[PDB]
Amino acid sequence: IVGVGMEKLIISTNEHASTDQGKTVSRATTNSKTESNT
Amino acid sequence: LSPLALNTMDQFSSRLIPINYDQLKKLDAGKQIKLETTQVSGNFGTKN
Repeated sequence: IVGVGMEKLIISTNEHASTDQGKTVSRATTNSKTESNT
Repeated sequence: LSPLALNTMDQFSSRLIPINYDQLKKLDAGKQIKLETTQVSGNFGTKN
């Protein structure tokens, strides 16, 4: 007469976690020329 | 000789033994994993 008895149950959550960090460097130059006549 | 490595759990030795995230948080905190042998199968020799 064989029986089975459970002692404890373990749960493993099936998640996916990510972590991202970045850095940026930029530089711009503008040459503006304007003519006015009146 | 060095000890042998037990690192697969399926019958065809194609799947590594995983652990949970909380189990890893236990492992890196210094807790150890113990090994218990429950049964051993084997063979004896006779004469035909």
